[PDB]
Amino acid sequence: NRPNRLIVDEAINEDNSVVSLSQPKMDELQLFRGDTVLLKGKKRREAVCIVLSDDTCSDEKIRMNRVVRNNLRVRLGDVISIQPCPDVKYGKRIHVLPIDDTVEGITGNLFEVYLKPYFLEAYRPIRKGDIFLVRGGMRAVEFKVVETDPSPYCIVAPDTVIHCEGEPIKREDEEESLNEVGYDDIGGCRKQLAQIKEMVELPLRHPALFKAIGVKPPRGILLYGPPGTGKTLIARAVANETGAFFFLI
Amino acid sequence: NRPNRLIVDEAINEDNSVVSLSQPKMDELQLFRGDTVLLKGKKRREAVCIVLSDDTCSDEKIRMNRVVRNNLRVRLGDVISIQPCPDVKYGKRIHVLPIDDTVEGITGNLFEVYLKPYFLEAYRPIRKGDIFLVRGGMRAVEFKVVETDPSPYCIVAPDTVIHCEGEPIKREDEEESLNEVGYDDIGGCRKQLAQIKEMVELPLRHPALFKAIGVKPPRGILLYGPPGTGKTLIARAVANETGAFFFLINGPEIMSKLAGESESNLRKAFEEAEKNAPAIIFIDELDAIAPKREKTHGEVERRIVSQLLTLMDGLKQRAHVIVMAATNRPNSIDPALRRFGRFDREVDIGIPDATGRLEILQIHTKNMKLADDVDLEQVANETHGHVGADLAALCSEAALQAIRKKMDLIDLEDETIDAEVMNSLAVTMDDFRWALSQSNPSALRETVVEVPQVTWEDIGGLEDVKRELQELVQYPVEHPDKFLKFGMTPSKGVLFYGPPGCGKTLLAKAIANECQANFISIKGPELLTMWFGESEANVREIFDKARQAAPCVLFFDELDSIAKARGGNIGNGGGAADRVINQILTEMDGMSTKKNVFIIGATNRPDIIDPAILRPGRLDQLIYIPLPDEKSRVAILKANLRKSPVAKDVDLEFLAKMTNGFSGADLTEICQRACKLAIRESIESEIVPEIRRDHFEEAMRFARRSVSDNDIRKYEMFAQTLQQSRGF
Ligand SMILES: Nc1ncnc2c1ncn2[C@@H]1O[C@H](COP(=O)(O)OP(=O)(O)OP(O)(O)=S)[C@@H](O)[C@H]1O
Ligand SMILES: Nc1ncnc2c1ncn2[C@@H]1O[C@H](COP(=O)(O)OP(=O)(O)OP(O)(O)=S)[C@@H](O)[C@H]1O
Ligand SMILES: Nc1ncnc2c1ncn2[C@@H]1O[C@H](COP(=O)(O)OP(=O)(O)OP(O)(O)=S)[C@@H](O)[C@H]1O
Ligand SMILES: [Mg+2]
Ligand SMILES: [Mg+2]
Ligand SMILES: [Mg+2]
Repeated sequence: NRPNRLIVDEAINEDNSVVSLSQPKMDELQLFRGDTVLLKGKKRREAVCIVLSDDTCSDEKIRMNRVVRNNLRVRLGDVISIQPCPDVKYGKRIHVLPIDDTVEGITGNLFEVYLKPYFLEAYRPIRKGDIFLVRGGMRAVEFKVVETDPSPYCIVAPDTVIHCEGEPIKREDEEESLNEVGYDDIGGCRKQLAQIKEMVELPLRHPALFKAIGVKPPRGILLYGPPGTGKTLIARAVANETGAFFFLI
Repeated sequence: NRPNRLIVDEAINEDNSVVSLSQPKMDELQLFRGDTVLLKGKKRREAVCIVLSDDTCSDEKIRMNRVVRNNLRVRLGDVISIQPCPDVKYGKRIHVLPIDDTVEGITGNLFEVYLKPYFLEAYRPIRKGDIFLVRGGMRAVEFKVVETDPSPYCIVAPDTVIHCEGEPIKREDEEESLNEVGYDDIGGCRKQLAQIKEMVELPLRHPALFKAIGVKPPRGILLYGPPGTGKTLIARAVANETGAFFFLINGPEIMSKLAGESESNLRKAFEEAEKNAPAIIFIDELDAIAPKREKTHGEVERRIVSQLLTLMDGLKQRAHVIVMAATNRPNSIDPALRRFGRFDREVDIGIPDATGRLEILQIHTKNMKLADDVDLEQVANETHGHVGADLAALCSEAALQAIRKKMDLIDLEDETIDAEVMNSLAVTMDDFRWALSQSNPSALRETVVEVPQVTWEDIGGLEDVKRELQELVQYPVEHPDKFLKFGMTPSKGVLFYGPPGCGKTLLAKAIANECQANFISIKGPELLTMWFGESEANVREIFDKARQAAPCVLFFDELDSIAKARGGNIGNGGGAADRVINQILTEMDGMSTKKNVFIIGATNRPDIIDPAILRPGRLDQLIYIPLPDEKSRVAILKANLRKSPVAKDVDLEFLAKMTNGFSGADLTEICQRACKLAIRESIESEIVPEIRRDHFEEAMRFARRSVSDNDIRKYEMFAQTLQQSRGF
């Protein structure tokens, strides 16, 4: 029913917005390797991305980067709506702005160090109000386009121009700070993260269904291990990657 | 007088209202197999049911389902009035309604999922204002007919119509919520439940009679056992299945209070219990509030313990108050509590066995819908260290695994999911296998007290020792009259000695099985590792646990490891008979003969066994198990090859005559090696399912003898002269 609902989990490509699909998926949606795709999420907001042809991932799962999960306000295990738009779209002027939470203490023309070796030879799309992060200078800055030609009608092309401002925009509470810890910030514990997810995500993401079904939830998870192994990191990541109120003791 | 009063106890048919009677009962009331019967209870209310013809239940007892006990407001052990009405009665319109305590979170037409495969092909009667429960959708709903043709004049028939409402009726306080725990919610503890009933029901159900008769009631029941064994469940069930006011005291909750406020809580608890009729005080986690006063820090804790002792002592028979307590560390309880007048009755809620844990699995999966491949008996067999809590967790994890495969395949993203798809969700045997794969048994370290599964058929040969073991174990417990007639006291002990791998463990387990007696196996390394903590009380606890398990066989396996702690009788020159073995002798001497506990020792080092074991009265039946002879080898091979698809060309007696000094373990190794060669052949051929003559030839090619000729000679020497041993 409605073959357009896609299940979301963490991606494997450690880059900017490049979604990954499964073997039946690119055939069902007749999408090619280097295709420009449009992702539709909750709260009436959109994201435009590039598909990646993967086969040995699972039967039905899309892989979503944490950079663009916040652009769609969708969390792990959530359902996403997708729409292929195989039309080449070039932007003329993108009015782009940083955020004054990650740009403090850095001056000068940050574009020649961040946006130059991040745009060229990539051909990635940009939508209105997209928070994309570029790493460089031994630090990471998330970045915000605020004004451009009508959305999205933009992919990275050499005819797209850039302009320095130096006036970062304040971050509102509608979006989650990407600087916070996520599942991508833990390495070496994937089996343990898998167990934690299996125990935690279903009771929290689907509380009404779980309560109606009348089965015992695991409510006593106890993380243990040698000091400095990421226990606090794992707990805070699970707190952040779910829409659960987190009280720390 | 008045041959119409019927005594009520819990039923055996795990279904809706189907009453069960005894052999004199269907003849006395001239009622047939499939008869419609009308049950009359207290408070002027009625129930209509179907009789079940049973004979091997008891002399006079009716069996009542908990679904219809609440319809009659009658509890366990109560007297019921019955009236056969063998008239076929068909209802036209039954106005039926759910209750808004068990239907929350479920929408849609619940009749097509609940009442459809519950009515048809059953032909069960329905009365006015009957609360019947239907299980389905991984949950249970009790249900209420509120309007229909005159009562009852209704049985389940195809001409009875149904109608959806979606307006559940509120539950009044006149009836008890069936969702609460009852005796049907405990599995694996029937003997303990029987003892608890015998101790509790008479003082509570008949307080005036008990007070007038002037006899001491058991007022100090103390439940104990490993964590998660149902102690709290049992206490709450006994509270619910009797009309007793139930006041609960939580150990941590009491101890979390400020100084001087927890004492007030205990005093108020006892005062309320004394005030409110016959009552039960349940102190859950008693070790939290009452540890040993010698080992405790604060004086507030000591005041708490003293206050509890004072309240226990000030509890009079006139109060009609029964105090139950649960603790998973009974030895950490202050000894003053476990004395007479405070806590004198002790019930051990032990780890469930295979049958008991199968019953627990059924109790926890009755709401769940299982696929046809689900073998709960197999799951019970594959779970060993699990307790009731472990099994409940396993069932919950299997259900959640089933959901995980259905929440993605079917978009259950709806806020309040209906039951029209919940039934489509079924739990497969693969889900249970996955749940069992990821499960940590809590009671793995606990000692096992159960009837072992191995029979005589698993033992080849050894017919003479089988007969001797029968005479030593079965006869005293089966025919005490002969023993008292001839005046001989049965020997309480047997020592098995002989070459290794000849079936000493199997013999003890099999003689346990034939008597249907409990079996406790204590291996030598287990003793040597419990004793390294210098815990002299654990070996005493072993004999204690054997005492409540009577008739039981206490088997000490691998006594050679014990006797090799310091080398043996000489060893380093000092005696290896130390540590546990002296306490074992003391415990053997300190157990009464009239107890049905039988002690069996096994060792393959008769040279270094200390003589004090062999003294008459401790282990004086010296049974020597030799290497199997040619025919016993055939029997052993046949026993070991029962579970394997052996080809017809395999000549078992040829193998028996080609193996001379081999023990039963050696023949088992030969069979295992041949089976492994067959497995290798199958694996290679995949890139036939019958173990063949060639496989056995190849296995025999590398077959090895685990007992030397010198060892055989020395064992034969000890087989003749081991009674001497002691003395020099
Ligand atoms: N598995 C990991 N992956 C990535 N970073 C890690 C990992 N484990 C530790 N770190 C880093 O090391 C820091 C150590 O903090 P934590 O490991 O979260 O503290 P902890 O694990 O609770 O150990 P304690 O508190 O000393 S017992 C983290 O904040 C991370 O920056
Ligand atoms: N014998 C049993 N039959 C059926 N269900 C059981 C049994 N034992 C445990 N359970 C289930 O497992 C749960 C564990 O709770 P309890 O066993 O009552 O706690 P407990 O026995 O007092 O052990 P503690 O409190 O940890 S020392 C129960 O609520 C039942 O759901
Ligand atoms: N008479 C027998 N019939 C069938 N199998 C036997 C027999 N004797 C030994 N076996 C096999 O050998 C294994 C060991 O048997 P046990 O009863 O443990 O003998 P044992 O005298 O205790 O010597 P060990 O130290 O245990 S090998 C059993 O599990 C069987 O597989
Ligand atoms: Mg930490
Ligand atoms: Mg408890
Ligand atoms: Mg053995």
